[PDB]
This record gives sequence, C-alpha cells and structure tokens, in this order.
Amino acid sequence: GPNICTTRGVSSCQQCLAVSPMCAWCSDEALPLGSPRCDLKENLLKDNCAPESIEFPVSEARVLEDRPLSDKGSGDSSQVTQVSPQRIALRLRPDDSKNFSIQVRQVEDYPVDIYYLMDLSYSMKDDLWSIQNLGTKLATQMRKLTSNLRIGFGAFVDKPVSPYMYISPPEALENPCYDMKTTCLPMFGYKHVLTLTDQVTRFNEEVKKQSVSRNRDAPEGGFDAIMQATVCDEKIGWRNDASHLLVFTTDAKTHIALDGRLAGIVQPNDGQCHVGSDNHYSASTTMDYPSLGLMTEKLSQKNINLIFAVTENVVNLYQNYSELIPGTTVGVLSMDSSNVLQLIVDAYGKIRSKVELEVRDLPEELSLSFNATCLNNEVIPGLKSCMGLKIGDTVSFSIEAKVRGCPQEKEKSFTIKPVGFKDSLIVQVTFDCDCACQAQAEPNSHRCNNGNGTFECGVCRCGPGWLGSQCECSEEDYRPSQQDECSPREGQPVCSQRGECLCGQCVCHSSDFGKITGKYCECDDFSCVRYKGEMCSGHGQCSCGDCLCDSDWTGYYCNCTTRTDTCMSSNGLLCSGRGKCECGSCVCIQPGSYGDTCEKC
Amino acid sequence: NLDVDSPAEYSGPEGSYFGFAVDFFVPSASSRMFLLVGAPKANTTQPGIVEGGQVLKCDWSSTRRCQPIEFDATGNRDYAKDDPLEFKSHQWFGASVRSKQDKILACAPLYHWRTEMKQEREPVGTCFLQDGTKTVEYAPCRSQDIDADGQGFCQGGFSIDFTKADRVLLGGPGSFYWQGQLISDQVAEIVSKYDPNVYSIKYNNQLATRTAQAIFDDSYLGYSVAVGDFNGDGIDDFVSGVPRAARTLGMVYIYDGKNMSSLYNFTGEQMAAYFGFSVAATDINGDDYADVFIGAPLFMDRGSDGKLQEVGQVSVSLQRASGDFQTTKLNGFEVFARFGSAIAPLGDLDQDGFNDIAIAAPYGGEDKKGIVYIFNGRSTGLNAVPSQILEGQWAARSMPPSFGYSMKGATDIDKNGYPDLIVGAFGVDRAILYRARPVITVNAGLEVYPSILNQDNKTCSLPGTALKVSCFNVRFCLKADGKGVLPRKLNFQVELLLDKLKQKGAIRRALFLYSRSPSHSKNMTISRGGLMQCEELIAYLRDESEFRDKLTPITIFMEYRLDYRTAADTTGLQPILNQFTPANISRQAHILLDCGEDNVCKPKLEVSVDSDQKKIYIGDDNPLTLIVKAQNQGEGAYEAELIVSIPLQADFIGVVRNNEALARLSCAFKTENQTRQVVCDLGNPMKAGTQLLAGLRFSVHQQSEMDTSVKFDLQIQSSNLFDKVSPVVSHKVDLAVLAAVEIRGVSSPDHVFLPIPNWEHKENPETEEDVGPVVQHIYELRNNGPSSFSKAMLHLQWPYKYNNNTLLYILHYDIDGPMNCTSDMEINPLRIKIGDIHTLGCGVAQCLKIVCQVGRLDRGKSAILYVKSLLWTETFMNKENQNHSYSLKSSASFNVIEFPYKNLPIEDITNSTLVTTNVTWGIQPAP
Repeated sequence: GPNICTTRGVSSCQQCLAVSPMCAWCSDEALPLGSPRCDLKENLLKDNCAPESIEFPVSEARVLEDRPLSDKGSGDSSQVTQVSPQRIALRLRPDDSKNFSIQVRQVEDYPVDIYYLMDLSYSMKDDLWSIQNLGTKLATQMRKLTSNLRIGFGAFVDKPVSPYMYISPPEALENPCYDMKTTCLPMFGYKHVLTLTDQVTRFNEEVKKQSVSRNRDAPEGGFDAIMQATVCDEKIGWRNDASHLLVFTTDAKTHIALDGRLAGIVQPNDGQCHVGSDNHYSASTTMDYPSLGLMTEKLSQKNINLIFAVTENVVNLYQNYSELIPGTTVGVLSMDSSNVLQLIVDAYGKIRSKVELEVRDLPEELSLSFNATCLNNEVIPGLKSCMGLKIGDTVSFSIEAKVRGCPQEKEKSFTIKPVGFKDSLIVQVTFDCDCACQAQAEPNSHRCNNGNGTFECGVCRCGPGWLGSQCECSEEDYRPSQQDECSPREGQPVCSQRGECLCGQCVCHSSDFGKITGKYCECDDFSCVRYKGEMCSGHGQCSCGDCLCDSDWTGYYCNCTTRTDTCMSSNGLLCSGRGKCECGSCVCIQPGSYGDTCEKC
Repeated sequence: NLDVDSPAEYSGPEGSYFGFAVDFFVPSASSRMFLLVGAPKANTTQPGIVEGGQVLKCDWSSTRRCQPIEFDATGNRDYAKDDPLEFKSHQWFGASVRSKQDKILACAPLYHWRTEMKQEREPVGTCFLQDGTKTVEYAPCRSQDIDADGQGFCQGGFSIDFTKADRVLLGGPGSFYWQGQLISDQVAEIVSKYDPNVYSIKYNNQLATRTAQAIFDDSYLGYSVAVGDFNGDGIDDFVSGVPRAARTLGMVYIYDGKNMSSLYNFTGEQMAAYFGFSVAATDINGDDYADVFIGAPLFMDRGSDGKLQEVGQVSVSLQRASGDFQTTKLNGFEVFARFGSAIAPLGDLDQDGFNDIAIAAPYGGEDKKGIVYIFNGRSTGLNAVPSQILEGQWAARSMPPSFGYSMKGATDIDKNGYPDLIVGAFGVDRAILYRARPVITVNAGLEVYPSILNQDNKTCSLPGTALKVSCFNVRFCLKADGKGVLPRKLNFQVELLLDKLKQKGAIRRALFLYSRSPSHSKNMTISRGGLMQCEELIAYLRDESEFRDKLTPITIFMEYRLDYRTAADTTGLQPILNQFTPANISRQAHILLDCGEDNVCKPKLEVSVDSDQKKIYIGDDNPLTLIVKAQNQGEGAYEAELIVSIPLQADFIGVVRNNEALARLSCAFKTENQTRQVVCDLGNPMKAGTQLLAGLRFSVHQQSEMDTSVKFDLQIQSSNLFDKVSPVVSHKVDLAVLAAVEIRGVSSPDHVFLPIPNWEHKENPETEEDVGPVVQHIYELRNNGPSSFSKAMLHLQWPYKYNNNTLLYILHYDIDGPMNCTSDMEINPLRIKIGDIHTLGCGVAQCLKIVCQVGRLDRGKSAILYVKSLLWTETFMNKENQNHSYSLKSSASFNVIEFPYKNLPIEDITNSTLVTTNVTWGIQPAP
C-alpha cells in the first residue's frame, strides 16, 4: 500500500527528503489535485511527474584527486603517494549512507628520521660508553632498509628541583656525584644535543662528549623530554616527507602528570616548545609533567612513532603504558645497551608491519564504520588495522558513512589518515538539503488569496489558522463562514463519510486502495467490478464504479471482446451474415444455422 | 540547584596563589564567622623570608576585607652561628588549611630542615596549630629520621583533617623512599608538649604507619586524606590516597582509627589515571554509613570512535552494613578538564534529607576558566546527573584560572538554614563564596469537577445580558513550605488559560464568566503553611453553532510565579522553587461524545448473513448473491469496516447493483500477507441500534475433484477503543456435481418418393445408384452441464431388414472427438462400393445395433458420430410392398457411467432419442 513517504503527510520538499532516502518530490504545477505530491520515485514517476519538475537528490561519492600509489619513492619525491584516493567529494541526505574505499601502501624505501633520546641517570654511564659507535653501525644497517637516513640525539634526567635535585651541601649543586668522589654534570630537565642530520659521523663525534648526572629519587622525568622532542620540530629537524622514529631508552620508571605537585609545580603542561637558543628546556622548573592524553595527542599530530627501549626490570610497566599510546612498541634494552642497534631495527620492522587508520575533525552528525582487507582477499568487519603486513605490501579498506538530519552548516571536511604517515585522505562533505522549487518561494505573494500564506513548490504554505492549498480556508473564519449545503440533500452528511467540507468543499483525507475523487468524495477509481481476479478484466478504465471498457471489449466487466477476426467467415462478412458476434463467437439468427461463424446447418 | 550566581568575591596579592586551600572558621567565642584562605606564595614580613606564604581570614560582610593571621613572625632559627636550622623561604606555608571550632591548622609542605647530625636541606615539612589564644608548631616528621630512607623527605602536612574527637590526621608522601606515611595525634597532647628549645618532640599518644618492603617505593601514601568511621566502633577511621601504588594504578587505603590496622584497599582500573588524587567521605544516601569518593583526574575514556580521551573519573563506593562496598563510576564531561580534581561534601545542601557533593573540573568550560558540578544524593545513591554547574568568570594571566581547584562546604555562613560553598581560583588569585538559596516546595491541585459539559445545561447567565450560557467551573489550590529562614507570607502570581490548545492561532471557544476572556490571572497570597489557599471561578462555552470540534477536548492550563523580589531577605537572597515541579499543570474536558457519560463508545458489533443459493455446481462459475446485514445494536461505532475472507478458488465479483430494496456498499479487495480478504466500508459513525442490509456477489472457479464445500468467513471491525472488533462468523454451501450430456441425432433426407427416378431392379447391387437415394446421419453429443463426467456410453439401433428384405443399409461411419465405436454386425455388410402409412423398426425388423465409448467431457466439450446409409428401393418395389407407404424408425440412447468428482455424490444419467425415414409413392394408382 501507500508508503511512509505518502502517509506521513509532509507538506514540504525538505520535510520529504528527511522522511526517508527513497522519497521523491514533484514540483509540477500541472499536478492533478489530490495526486500524491511526494512518494517513492517509482510510484510518483508512474504518475508521470515531469522530469523537468521531479526533485530527488541522491547521495554520491565522487573522487576529486587521485594520484597513483607510489612504487619505490625515496628519490625525487615528486609527491611520493602512499594513500589513494587523496580527495573525495561526499554528499548525503539526512538518512542516507554511502560506501567508499581507501587503499594504503607502504613504500619500500621511504626515508627515515631517527632521534635517539637517551636517559642519563648515573646508571647510564656504561650505556653511554657502549653506544659511542652507534652512528656508523646504524647507518650501515639502515642502508639495507632505506637510501636516506638522518640521526639525532638528546638527553634527559629530571626536573632540577627539590625533592629530586641534590640540594645537599654546595658541592652537590656543581657536582651531584661528589658524595661518591666522582665528577658529573649538574642535573637538568632536557637538553637538545644534535639536530637531525645526514652526516652520521657527527652522531659519534657528539655522543663522545656527553656525561651522566645524578638525581635523588628513582622515577625520571622522561615525558618532558618526549613532549619537547615532539613539539620542537624545527629545533630537531623533523622532515615533512619521511618516517619518524623517537627512540626512548631508559632503565627506570617515570614521573607522570600531577607528580610535580610534590615540588612547587602546579601549572599543567600546555604542550608547547620551550627550548631556547640554549638547548635546554626552560619551563622544566615551573611546569608539571605531561599527561598521557596530551602526549598521545601531540604524537598523533606530529606523526611520531615512539619506541620504548627499556630494560628488563621495567618492561612490563612500559608495555602497559604503550598499550595506551597508539603507534608505540617496546623492546628489551640490555643493561649495557649493547643490543640497542638490533632493537631499533627490529622495532622499525614491526612498526612498519601494521597499518591503522585515524579519523580527525569528524563532525558529530556523521558516523562511519570500516571493513578491512589486510592479508588476502578477505574482509574483516569493524577492524581498522592490519597485523601482519610486509614492507611494500598494499592494503585496502571499505568505509561506510552515515548522517543524521540536515545540519546547520551545509559543508564540512574531515581527514582520514593512517597512523604515522604524512599522506592523508581528506573527505569534504556537501550536506543536503534544499529543493529548487523551495528556493524560488514567493513570500506572501497574491498567489495565495489576500496572502495568508507563502507559495512554494506549487502549494501555499498557509499562515496561522489558515488551511487549504490556496489558504482559502481558515479555522477562525470557519465560525462565521457557516457551511451551506455541503451536500445536495439536507439531513445527509456534509459530504460522503469518506470526508468533510471546509467552505463548501469536501476533503477526502486519504485512501490505501485507490484515489478518492468527486465533489463530495463520492467517486474513485477502485470500486468497479472484477472478473477473473482483475478489475474490468484489465480491458477498461474504472470511474466512479463504472468500467469504461476499451474499444475492443464490452460488457459490464469488459470480459467479452468485440473482435471481428474470429467471427469473420470465409466470405469476409461476420457470421456469414446469419448472426451476431458476441464474446468472440457468433450467435445465429437465421433459422437452422449454428456455429462459431454460422457455417453449419 | 539552589546556589546563587551573584556571589561575594575576594582577591589577594598578585601571584600569591591566594585561594589555593580554603575553609571556614567557626569560633565559639564570638557570634561572627570568618572564611580562611591560604596564600602559599604570598610574601610576609618575617626577616629574610621570600615567598614564605600566609593564611588570611576574610570577613563575610565588612567590605569583604581579608586580613592575614599572625601565626608567627620569626625567621630562620640558627643551629649555630650563621648555621640556619630551618629554611622557611619558599615553604608554601598555607598550602593546606583546616579548622574546627576555635582551632586552626595550617601546614607548609615544603618547609626545609637542617638536621642536627649533619647539615642538610630536607623538606621535612611542618604545621602550625593555633588554639583560641595559644599558638604552637606541630611537625611530627621532624625527627631523627634524617635520611631519605627514613623521614627526611616526609613533607608532613601535604594533607590534613580533623576527627570528631579532636584528633589530627596528617600525611607525608615522601617518607621511606616516597612510600608515604600517615601520622595522627591528640590535639591536647600537641598543645601541651610544645617547646621552642626542643626540635624533635617525642609524642606519646601518636600512632603512624611504618616502613614496608622496597617494592612499595614511590607510592605517595598520604597524597590526600579524609576521615570517617567504617569499623563501626564510633571512632573515625583514616582514609588516604596512594596515587602511584600498584605499578601506577593507584590505591586508596583505609586504616583503623584506633590502632592503625588496615581495613580495605581500593585499586584503580586504568594505568596512570592517578587514582586517589583526592578522597572524601560523606553519607550520600542518609543511611548513617559514610560512603567513599575517590577522584581519578586523568582517567581516559573512549567514545564512539573508540579513541581514548582524557576526561577524568570519580568512583563512588557506598558502604553497606555487611562491611563490603557497592561501587559505581562517574566520568567527566570534557577533554583535559581534569574532572575530579576536588571533591567537597556540601552537607544537606537543599535540606531535602540527603547529603550532596560537588566535584570540580578546574580546566573545563568555555575558555578553560574552570567549572564546578553539583550532585544531589538520594536513597538509591548519588544522582549521576549534575543539578547545577558553576562556572568561572576570569581570564588567565600566565596561568590557567583553576577555578574549582580547591573547595569547602558544609557550613552555614549566614545562618539562613543551608550550607554554603567556597571555591578557590588560585590561578587568578581569588576566592569566591556562593550562598545557598532557601528552597521552597509548592503544590498545585487544579481540578474541574464538571469534566464533561452538557450544552443544554445553560443554567448560568451571561454577564451583562439575560442570555444564559452553559457554564463550567474551575478550582485551583496552592500551598508552600520550606526549611530555614523564610517570610511567613509569600506572594504568588498565577495564570489561567481555558483553550490553550487553540493558541496556534485559532479562536478560543471557552471563556471566563465575569471577565469574558479565554485567559485569566490572579495575584494571591499564601501563608507558607499546610492550609490550602484554594480559589474558584466560573467559565462558559460559545454557542453550539460556533464550533464543531466535538471530539477535540478543551484544555485547561495553569502556571504560577514567585515574586522573588518581595520574598528576598535583607541581603537580597531570593528563594527558589524545587527542581521537580510541574509548573504547567493542566486538565481537559470533552465537548461531549455521543455515548454521553462515557467517551469510549462500546459498540455491540454484530452481523447476520443470508444466501440466495444453497448448493454450487462445480464448474458452472455462475454468479451467486450473498446477503449480509450489519446491525451492531449496541453503542455506536466509528469507522466501521466489514471483513470477508474467500479461498483462492473464489473471486469477489463486486457489490450487488441490480437490487433496489438492498443497500449498496463501497468495497475493495486485499491480498497483503498473501491473503484473499474482501474489504467493505459500513460508515462513520455507524449509528447505534441500526440495521444495514446489503449483499455481495461472488464466483468460484472450482475444478478440484476432492473439495466438496466452500469455506466463507466474515467479520466486522471499527476504530473504537473498546469492543473494537466483532466475533468471526461464517457461511456454508456445499459443492455439487451436475454433468448434462445430450443426444439428438438427425437424418437427411427425412422422406422419399417412390419409384426412384430412372431406377430399375437388378440381380444384385454394386454401387450406391444400384440401391437408391442416399441417407446420412449425424449423432452429435456434448456435455451441457457445468460439471464434467469421465466415462459415458452411446448406443444406436438400426432396422437392418424386414422379412429378410433390407430397409436401410449402412455404408460407413466417422467419429469426431473422443469416441470409439463397435458394431454387432459388419458395417457395409454387403461391402457395396461407396394416406395410411405402415411403420417398421427394430421392434419388428431385423435390428442392427451399434455401441460407442465416450471419454471425459468437460463443460461444453463434444464429440460427434457421422453415419452414411442407403435406402433399399428393391424391398419397396417388390410385388408384396407396391403402392404401400412405409415409415422406417431408429432409436439411440446413452448413459453417463462415471464421474471424476468421486468425493461428491454421483449417479448415472440416461436418456434416449429416435430418428425416422419416411417412404411414400408419387406415381400412385388411379383412385
């Protein structure tokens, strides 16, 4: 029967578009009165709504920009692309959805940036001695994995303030290690050492001039160093088109946010770059540690992949921490850091092994889901990532987007990107809704009687207390405008009980079996007789209970034909002139003659 | 719900963190009351002390003047010449302030101390306790435990509290390699053993926690504390927070308040959420069992997209008599807001009987100025939806305002009957006091006893005229009550509307009697007592012809308003209405429904049927008229519809039209859910006590040989809310078998004249001409009956010879349709090449007989037998037969032996027919 698009009785094109995606709106001025204004496109089009007046917006997804996925890259960047398509145009109706797919590939030789952030508590003297040659060896090992490399360095101990700092007799201010009769640098929060550079030997030349320091308590203020290494991009030299590695080597647990309150530090971490011309961290002594929530935000923003190269005794702790920060991994750093190089290479190997998507700037009105095709021609609903990818592999995802209502702003753009990659797919959404026939509405034009309504899409949307297609009726006016013979006979209902009258005109409401018509709703197109289960035998048109049979058919049910071919005799005359053709057979009037053509006697 | 938003604002010296820690001050020696606010970074007048800090007590009304408390004015004591014993500079004095009656306790967590044994700078911490007059210094951690492994870094005073029995509770998070500690002492002992010349006083009654295994280092036990009895012994037990315990999960310890044994351990769920940052204990459900609240500012929740986001969380652990707690969680509302930073019990804020709690988000809200949420307790626990949201009103100056970072409540500053709130905003160096508005509960009892109005009851006169109108009455009542200080009389302004539903822009039909208006208002007074201040009035309707919306009920609507201005106290504190008040109560009336006293008409939907025919012959497909009348002698029915069901083999031809003494109908057909139902409309309304006789036409294309009767069902339904549908009824007619075969036969020619022209006798014939004129026959057979028959027989008898002389001779026969034939004598027995009248036939003549089989014939199906014969002229030309006219006769018959509809009664059908040929003489003898 009639669909919600019709039975919900929406009086505006915009309302109909919100009723359901399948509803379609007609703006034809010549639409017959009572014809369903809005309905499923099939039904309404069957009602011959002009294509010049049909309104039926439909969701679509058009790719605006698409560079092919790069194959080797690593040289003459020329837009090394790892995500396709790059830009998509999307549009949707209040209750619609669309499917679009994103393809991700990991270039084999993509450049790399390694920043070595090394804790320098007094226990790390052996590690510092060990890693002196990490430069050249790292370059030779990585050259098997990428043709361009950049190496940096940095160190951190803890906030140089009591209770962490040794404020013990003045010697401890200039040589905190004087207690055990050794010389070491006065502790510090974080000092940048070496900007990222292609010249590897500079790493060796610099790391050989460093020294450890000493602090009182066991936890270390690494997270300050991590935050400063993420946000101070120009000091450290993070590249735009490259892979970012932040190696964080420590042998002790860390202070977290709100640990500074034990010192005189209450101000939170705003997450800004405070490294000055001096390569130290200025705001160390006046600013709390960063929360994990802020660190993840900054890491995602800057496209940093952070590797926890921690010792055995705290591997579990940092594993549990990394469980909260996407993109990180943990490795067992030996007590003397002898295996830092292999740890770095393996961590890079298993960091490139996974692809995961992030959605950012997604508006509230929108919501979307994912299907993954990671290892073979397979589909994994819901999951947004892959767990066993080989470098150089290609991955695909299918994205389903959903919306609610026509928001206040008609256009919004958001970005879908994989974790840690500069490349991104920006989806710009063009939200519905509007209709051409409604954009051309006439405010209170005389198309509506004495105004009393605004014309749009062939119908006057009437004002308060006003009713009718032309606002010819008003509830208040119904009191003085006493009805006069709404039906021809006094004592009978103002109309056929299928409807009532306003200002002497009957309103037939609605019907499911057909369309109501007539001055008093007393005629329609579904009350005629039936034959063989079909009204008027499918050979006539019903009208107010009468079958208007086609020219080739007659009778009340239109079940009998007037065709002459079957009744024409061999002489070219019907029934040989002896009878009349009825229902395709001749009835003979000449005495003694009989047969379908009066040929027998 | 009831906190004001026009508070009293206090300000301190710039950059002094004024407002870091706040609380009230309630002396027993004076009627006045004062606030206490800490300024941990304020400068003081002590010799050579930089940013020593101070605590200031601020008057409530005397221009909100804030004045420092002179706890002490000395500098660093000298253990020896130019050998300072203590370093008061940057000691953060005033970081935490607590008071109880004339007692004030303030602490300096960062106070540094040079131990006697070895010159050092260890942040041991200290606290000053000031009685009503006397002032002393309480530094429990300043002991011989100089090393960091002992108590050198206790930072005693990081958090503090008072028990019911005047026992101090003090926490130091740095003791024993930052394991933490929890130290308690009797106030009387503290104020009775102080001695300036003794630096490490050994108190007798004190009890404190002790060292544990190194696995527990960096736990920060004592980061936050509270008190409340859980042992059930009536003595307060200590609550403390351990934000770094259990691999940074965070833990909360409850210690027995009598001998310091452990009672319970709470464990956080998420890593690094800093569970236990702040704790509080108050009975949130009025069960007399104190509940526990624990804050986790950095807890990371994950939303719909699955991304973890830092919003903060607070855990509520109701106490239960069995000793176990019932836990639920409460998450924040904004990212990085650090919801749960401060948890301050408010006491029974609205005096509804259940204690209420406020939880702070000092970094949330627009521009991140800070926000405070108010939660109301209830019997079932805490109401998870905040009932109020205080917000900051200052901008950052190098520092986030941190409004709500520290709070205090549960003290009635102005004796208005309700407690109040102090909120610290040390980020902008401010403290703000919110006063609780008295809560007034009201009740409305609007009612209209003439709920249904009879138009004929025009008893009341229209004012100003003798015309009488059907009137209607309205009564409305109010009463107000509330705790605390309130005027004994309250002024309420109230509003009334009679047909508010027509406020869409239509004409209202109901009007007040004297005011002749659709809306009315009244300004009335109530004495804040249990006596209801009812009022009454009269209203009437417009005339009957002025409206027709009988079904649409009239809407009665009311609103009431407080005159807050007149009800405010001397300080301008407006009252407030309770939260859950239906300030827009309403009623309705029914213009009037047909059934009178009852809106819901309960039609006695009823139906009876009649039939024009009682049996249907299979295969006829002839229309038949079924007669049905709907009566529903009971109450009226609205939108009554008729439902009829027919089988698949049946079709609904339509409504009857040829009958003038029978009512027509509007009818349709439905097949939804693969059904075969006919639908007809009776009318709206179907008048009560009425009978509507109508009829319908149907036809069945039944051809099955197994069915024997039809199934026909009927029902009536309406839109009425009660007695909606009629019971199902049915009609029955049996199927019948009627097959009617016919046999006619024919001859050509039917008469002959003798002698045959140019004919002569012969010894024996060889061709047709040797015999005489040709005679031909056709025996057509067809089933004119509607029903089919499976098998039938046909028979023919022929007068072959008379007196051994042939009369008629058969040459050959042909068959059309499904028949086969056999003869008792060889057809073409001689194998010839292809006045009064005497009667001859098989009864006297030698008879030749033919029998034929007939197969199944359906309606109108036919088979034909054709026969050709000759007339024997020789027999009539013989001497003994000359000049005599003869008539030749033949007969045929049939029988229907079998029918296909075995399941129905079956019987054979038979009949007979005759054909004749006449012979006469043309050249007759002369008369």
